[PDB]
Amino acid sequence: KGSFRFSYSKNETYQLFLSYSSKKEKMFLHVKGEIHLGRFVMRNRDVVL
Amino acid sequence: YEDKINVGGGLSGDHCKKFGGGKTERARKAMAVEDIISRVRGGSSGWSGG
Ligand SMILES: *[C@@H]1O[C@H](CO)[C@@H](O)[C@H](O)[C@H]1NC(C)=O
Repeated sequence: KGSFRFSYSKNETYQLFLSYSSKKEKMFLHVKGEIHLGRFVMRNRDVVL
Repeated sequence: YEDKINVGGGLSGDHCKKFGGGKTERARKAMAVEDIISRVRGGSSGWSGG
């Protein structure tokens, strides 16, 4: 009389997680003003110094 | 099997796999540029300019 018994059990659990994020913001607001008063025209020729 | 000589034998295997995959990607971009310029030749230095 002889009895042979054998068993086996195995589990290999893997897990992976990956994330990525990026945010950007840019602003270039500007303003300008010109308050004019008067204009003149200098004579080109026949002028005194 | 046995015959009255006995021969013994027995086997039982079990295998199992569980795989998983998931990916997610989201992008959101918004750009707005607004410029308003008004040229007025009304004839007011300071008050007309304002
Ligand atoms: C193996 O062990 C891991 C860790 O506890 C478990 O998450 C997994 O479910 C096990 N395998 C089985 C088939 O249950």
